[PDB]
Amino acid sequence: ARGPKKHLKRVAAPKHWMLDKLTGVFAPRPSTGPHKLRECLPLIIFLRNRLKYALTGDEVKKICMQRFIKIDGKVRTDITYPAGFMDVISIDKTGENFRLIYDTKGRFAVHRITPEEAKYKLCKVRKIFVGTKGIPHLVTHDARTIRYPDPLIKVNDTIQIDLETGKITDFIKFDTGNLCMVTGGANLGRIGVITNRERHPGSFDVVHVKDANGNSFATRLSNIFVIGKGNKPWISLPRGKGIRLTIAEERDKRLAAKQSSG
Amino acid sequence: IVKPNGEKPDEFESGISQALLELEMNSDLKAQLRELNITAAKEIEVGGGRKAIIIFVPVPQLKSFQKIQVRLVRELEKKFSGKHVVFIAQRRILPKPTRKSRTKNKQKRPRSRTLTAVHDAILEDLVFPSEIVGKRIRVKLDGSRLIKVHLDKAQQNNVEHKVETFSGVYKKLTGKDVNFEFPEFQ
Amino acid sequence: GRMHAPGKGLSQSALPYRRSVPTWLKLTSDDVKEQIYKLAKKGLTPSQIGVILRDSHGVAQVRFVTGNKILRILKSKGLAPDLPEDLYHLIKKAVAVRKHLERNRKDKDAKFRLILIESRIHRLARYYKTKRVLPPNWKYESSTASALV
Amino acid sequence: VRMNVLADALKSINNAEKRGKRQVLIRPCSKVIVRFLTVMMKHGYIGEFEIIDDHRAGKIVVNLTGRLNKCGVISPRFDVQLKDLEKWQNNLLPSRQFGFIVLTTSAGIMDHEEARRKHTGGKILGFFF
Amino acid sequence: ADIQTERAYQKQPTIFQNKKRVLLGETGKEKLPRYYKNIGLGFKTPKEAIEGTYIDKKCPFTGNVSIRGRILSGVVTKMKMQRTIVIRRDYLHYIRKYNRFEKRHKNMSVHLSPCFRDVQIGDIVTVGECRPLSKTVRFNVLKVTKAAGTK
RNA sequence: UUAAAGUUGCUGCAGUUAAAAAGCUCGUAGUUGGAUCUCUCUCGGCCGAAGCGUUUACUUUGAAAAAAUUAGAGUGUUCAAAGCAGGCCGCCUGGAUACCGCAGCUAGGAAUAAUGGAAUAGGACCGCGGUUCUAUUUUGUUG
Repeated sequence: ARGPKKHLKRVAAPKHWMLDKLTGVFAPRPSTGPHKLRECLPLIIFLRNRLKYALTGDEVKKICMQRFIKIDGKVRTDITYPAGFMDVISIDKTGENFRLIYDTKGRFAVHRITPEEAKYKLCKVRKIFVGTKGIPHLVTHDARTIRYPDPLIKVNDTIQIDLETGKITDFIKFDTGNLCMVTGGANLGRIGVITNRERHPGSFDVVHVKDANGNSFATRLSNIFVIGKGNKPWISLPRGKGIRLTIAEERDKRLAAKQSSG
Repeated sequence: IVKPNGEKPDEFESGISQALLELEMNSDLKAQLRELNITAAKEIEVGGGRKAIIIFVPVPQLKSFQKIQVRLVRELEKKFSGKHVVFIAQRRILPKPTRKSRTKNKQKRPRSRTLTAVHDAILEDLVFPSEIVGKRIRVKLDGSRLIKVHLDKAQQNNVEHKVETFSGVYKKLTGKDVNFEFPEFQ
Repeated sequence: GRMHAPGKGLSQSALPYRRSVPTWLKLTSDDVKEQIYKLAKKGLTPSQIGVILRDSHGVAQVRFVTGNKILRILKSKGLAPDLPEDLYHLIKKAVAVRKHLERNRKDKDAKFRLILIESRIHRLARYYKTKRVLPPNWKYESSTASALV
Repeated sequence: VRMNVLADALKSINNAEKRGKRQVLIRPCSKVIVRFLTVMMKHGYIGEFEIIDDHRAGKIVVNLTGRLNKCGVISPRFDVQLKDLEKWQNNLLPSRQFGFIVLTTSAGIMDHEEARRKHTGGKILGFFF
Repeated sequence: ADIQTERAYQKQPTIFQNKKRVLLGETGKEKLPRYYKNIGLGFKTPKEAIEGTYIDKKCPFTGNVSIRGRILSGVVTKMKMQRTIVIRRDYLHYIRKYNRFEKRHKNMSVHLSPCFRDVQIGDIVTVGECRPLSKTVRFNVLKVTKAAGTK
């Protein structure tokens, strides 16, 4: 290739998008933006494929160009815009607010929130540095550059951002005993309390996380997102509450449902 | 006479030193006991009622002790009645080094300080003045082991009345079951 | 069987089960070592000292008496030689076979035996150089060998 | 020369029981040999045995009860994972109701069923049925 | 000068040698302050680098190189070309049709610093990955351990 | 072209007479190799943070491993190959899971197999002394 690529094939698209084989040869290639190509949900696959407000890709454009969808408080008319983890989608015409939160199976969930909860979001801390004339600067997982933060905030922490002003209202440090969600790997979508962190200098750290039912797993430190302080999350949680059911337990829980029906 | 490393003598290992004290200046062994000293004593119940005394002595003095052991045991059994006297050298066992150890194993452990090596020397020290001419280990259906030790007939009438005591000492010193036989010839 | 021969003989020594010195031998360890030093100064190898002691003084084994071996005793006193005795006797035989071989050029069989002997020499030299007994630069010269002997 | 003394131990026992003998002498003794013999004995295949000391590599006298069809060694000591044991026992054992493969694992020398109970692999020493 | 055997004056760029202080400083002693860093992955800087006077820019402790990547180990095979050595790595490759192994080896050229003196070709060396230092050199010696025949 | 072919044989073939052991011995690389040996010093509020135990091979575990395909769960395409849909009278519900050599990373085990640890004692552990460089606490601060 002599330059950057502009297409995406449907079998090469991220599996959690849940795209079928026989609709087309191509998939929406996400625009460049705050979230990565393989860790985002474009607006077309959310308005058309998940919410079914539109039947074709031309109808998504007609909804978008009417300026109905706000991503974290700003109107986006791009139909392949890379929305991602912890983002807030607001449709004012129907009065709906959604937050992009992984479910236990590793896929983005349709998680509706209240108008009050849509006024803030939680952001991980990626980089801290000092810029010209000694001004501290943050860089988050949302590609947000926030200057003059508290000196107690360090890398791998979580901050709360008010979407109207874009300023930090509170923060949670990274330490054992704090709630977290896994945002990658094989435990994606799982919620649990940090119990240990083993350090491997010159390589990747490992964090051990225990569920509410007593199941323990481990992840790389880059795949951990601190949610709340202690056992209490700072955001509303999806239906599964982060607990991964086994296939036998899931089978029994599904079979018990149809017996209830009658 | 008693010089333990812990410096803690009590009612029964003091009695052994008390008994040796008279012999020291009242026996023909005048200069053959002045420079020697024991390091421990004990009393053990064997044979359903009998009692046996084990006296622990330093290793460097072992041959000096057993050069006069026949007379010492003969003359030490007259004070206390119906008890067999056994002299054992005080040997140390260094634990086998592992993949998770402290930095106390700085230099290689000598095979003289091996568990099996000290168990095979405790037996020789226990069976004196007789010598071991054979050794057999029977492994039985349940998996347990029994040691069969052949002793010389030269001291047969001298030691054969102590064979039931020898097993009683060895079972607590080592933890093993041993029987003693007297074979025919070499 | 034999290294360089097709023989399969079995003759050897059989040590007794008794590791203990018998009562009729009254020689103390220090007196046993004194004879070792005495016979070491008459140009006797350790294996010669052993047979002399066995045949004359009733010393079956010195490891059983003094708790050490003859070569270790000699080395501790400083009476061990430069080359080990087994390698010394192999080089002596190589010089004899090679000395016979200039007056006898048509002796094709001594030429075979010399090859076997020098192979055995190289085997022992390799073993001793791995053990840091000989310096690493030691090399057996077929012509300079007489200087070692 | 003599390599793999356990092979000689197991070939001597197999050859004697073909002749209907009641006792076999094994030399030299070794602790691998003793552990293998104990594993065979606890399953009822040989019976009580006894070690003779020589101030050397001792020897063993083994009583034979006529219940042994075959005992053999595998050379070299292949590494066996717990997922590759079924193929080995299909290849080596005469039936799924009797016969044993003897392995050495970090928990000890055992047979293929104790290894499954303990959830561990190892190196294959041999087999007997 | 032993230190100045090349056509260009050899110095540590971080160090300034022309601080005109006082006549007494000239009278007292002329010993340059030396730049040394802590190449750190648990490794320790040898004292021959803090007290030495050699000038070499590809040394890890007193030069401009960074240690990141892979930490490996090998056996010194040859010391012939200037200031770099050739080591050997031996490994077993698994052939799965026969369920067996075979011996293979790799020859790897590494840079040897003057702080590691009295090193012979039999001994184990730990090496750390760095940037390309020449056409066929990417590793640098970080620790020297004597061979079996240790004195 | 695969099986049949245990007629390419690692599992698993043959070499006295059917095809076949070098005339014989030495010898380097390669391959193989006899017994033997039963976790802790400082810190943060009885535990963790930090050192390794000689080093490995081996075994179990963990995380990291594109989708499609393959194995496999659910689902009357009218059945099936398929597909990822669908079901109830606006609601309910899926789009699982397994496998993924070798090499690299991680944490338990210590049988088997290599490897080292004191023999001009330049040995371990304890208290003792001397030579040199040197810590920048203390003289409310500054020399």
